[PDB]
Amino acid sequence: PGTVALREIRRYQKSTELLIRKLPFQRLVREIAQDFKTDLRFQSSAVMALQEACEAYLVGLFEDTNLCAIHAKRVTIMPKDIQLARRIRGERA
Amino acid sequence: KPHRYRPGTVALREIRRYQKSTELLIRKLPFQRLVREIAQDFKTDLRFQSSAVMALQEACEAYLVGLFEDTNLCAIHAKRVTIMPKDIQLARRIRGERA
Amino acid sequence: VLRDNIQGITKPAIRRLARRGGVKRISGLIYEETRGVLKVFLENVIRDAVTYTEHAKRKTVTAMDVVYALKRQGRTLYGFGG
Amino acid sequence: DNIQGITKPAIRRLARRGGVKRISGLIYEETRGVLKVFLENVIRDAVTYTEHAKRKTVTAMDVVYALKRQGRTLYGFGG
DNA sequence: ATCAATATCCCGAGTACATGCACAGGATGTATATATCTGACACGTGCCTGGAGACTAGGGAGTAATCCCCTTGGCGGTTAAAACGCGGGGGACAGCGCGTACGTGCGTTTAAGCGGTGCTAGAGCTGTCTACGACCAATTGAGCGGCCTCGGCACCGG
DNA sequence: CCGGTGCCGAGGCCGCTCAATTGGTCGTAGACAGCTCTAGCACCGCTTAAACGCACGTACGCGCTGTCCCCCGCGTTTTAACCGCCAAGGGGATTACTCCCTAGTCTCCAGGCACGTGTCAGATATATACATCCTGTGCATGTACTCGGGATATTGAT
Repeated sequence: PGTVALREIRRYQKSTELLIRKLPFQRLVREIAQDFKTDLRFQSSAVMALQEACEAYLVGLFEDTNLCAIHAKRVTIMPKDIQLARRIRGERA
Repeated sequence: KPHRYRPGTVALREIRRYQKSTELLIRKLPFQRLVREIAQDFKTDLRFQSSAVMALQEACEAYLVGLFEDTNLCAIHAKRVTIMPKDIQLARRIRGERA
Repeated sequence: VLRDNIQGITKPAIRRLARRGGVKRISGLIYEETRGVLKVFLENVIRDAVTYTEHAKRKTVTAMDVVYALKRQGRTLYGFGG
Repeated sequence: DNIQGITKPAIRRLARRGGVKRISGLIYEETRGVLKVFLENVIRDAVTYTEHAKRKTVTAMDVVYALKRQGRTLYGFGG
């Protein structure tokens, strides 16, 4: 095996849609915002912008994680790579 | 016959000695000549304040120390203790300079 | 069932995002860790987005608020206003 | 030719502050490149600020302003 | 499972430049009074965000077989480290002068105010008409099949 | 006894045969062009008024410029722990299948808060006289750097 994954890899790098389902993301955002203040209302464009920015952040994170994994002569990505990427980028330690 | 130290203990000795003091490492005159020649390569007949060149020196040293710290993390990530340029390239790319 | 909505970010969604990132193999411990990271990011934007809503004495969070919040974190977003 | 003024023991010292035990012998020639490039940007700004004030002397505040525009802030030099 | 050889820390003494305080003063912080419009408050309004219903089905959750990448272990070659001697250039002090900051005088240049008027904006329903969905016929490529030719071993000949 | 020769076994060639891929055509529908005021409104033309921006000298320090001395860099040596390569055990992430379920569509409903206007009043710009707090200058002295010698670790080799 090892080629159906590359099929996806090539497919998703061309299409430009939202890879996360909208309703769970909306529920997550509402629950996260509940703590700061109760009884909030959300503009739909605000939620869409949130989801777009989060997806872009995750894509960049996984790009750097893949670079980290390749550095150590591996193909599988593990949290040992994500922690290193976050540390050296500057969001932690 | 003469007492020889193991390869590696002098390394940690130098680490501890240098990580406590805060003097300038690079010799002042070569750094001044380098910045002068670079400036003349851009714009000739320039005058430099001594405080300006020492601030350039301190900025460069801070940059290099941070870069080498990141390089050390990269090298340890690869199950190694010696630093090779691939670690520096990886760090420089993830930080977002080179690429 | 009473389940936290962070688990609403399904495993196939994370796999899709990873595949868009260009990765061949995915270990099994990424799935719980990535969600955590996704929490932290939303803890640094909504917090700001609410504060602007405070300063305008409004009760509805608008897209301009989140765009300004993302702008100050060096993550400017295009095409959603501003 | 003055980039060679950054001698090898100086690079060793800079590495030792960072906390590394062993240094490859070919690191220096690449490391001198980074010092060559990172320094070619602040001067780009430092002279340019100098050239705005009709003056041809690089004061200690121009380098501070350049490093601030680039994202590296330093204290103690009139910042 | 310790003893020699270094390196480091601790303490004491001669020494000095930089900290901290007082002085003269000057120019910016302060008190008083006036003008006035920016923003608090109230009001209506109507956009739209939140709640629930039913139906479709793309997508997720669960299971099972498994080949592969991960990791541990072992060995050869060598690239760097530690310490010696040799050698050069960084480092520490006086003389010029050309740059930088004030001081003084001038006029060009933006702010402000008031009519004048094309001009960008919004909803109007406008109509086309690219571009998103569905179907279908082109090449590219690998997994197979038939047949022919070459080479090794057992059988018979002298 | 050894050797020619038939029989069988394997390697090489060629070719379809079939299953998976990708550009071309059909088609319909919501959304980019494009008037149409309008609308009031920013932008332009046309004036002056004041100030800051600019240039000329001119005082005055802070960068370049020349001379002795060792401290750090250069260069050599040996040797050893590490890098890199190889190999095998096995776990787990992969891939494919069926089954469940909540995303997605859209429809309907409706009350909360965005959003604009109208009113008016007090907080804030602004000018002037008052005055005192911060700042440049000068100077005593002491906390801290440096040198030297004796503790306590701190490693390596038997």
